Amino acid sequence: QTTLPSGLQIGTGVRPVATERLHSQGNLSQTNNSKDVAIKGQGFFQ
Amino acid sequence: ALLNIFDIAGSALAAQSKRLNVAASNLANADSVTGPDGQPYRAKQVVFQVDAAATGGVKVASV
Repeated sequence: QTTLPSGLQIGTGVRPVATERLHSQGNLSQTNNSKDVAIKGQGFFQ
Repeated sequence: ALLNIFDIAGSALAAQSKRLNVAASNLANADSVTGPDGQPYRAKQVVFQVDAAATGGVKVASV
């Protein structure tokens, strides 16, 4: 009555799709310079 | 009849072929499971018998 479905399905393999960057917030280290700036939050210079 | 030798040898060859086929089938189904209708697979053997026509050939009644 109840048996296994008896079906075949062969895989092929694995491929890399993407590399996501963790755009988190990094720590701030003091360089004591007067012409260095750091971003707090989001945003990029141009 | 001096010609029943061929019959005896042919029966022996057929019986040996049957036994070899059964052994090969068992080896193929060594690690099988859930055959048709779900009943588990069970191994089988053959039984040789002689044809008392005295001296006679070999036969396999059933598996």
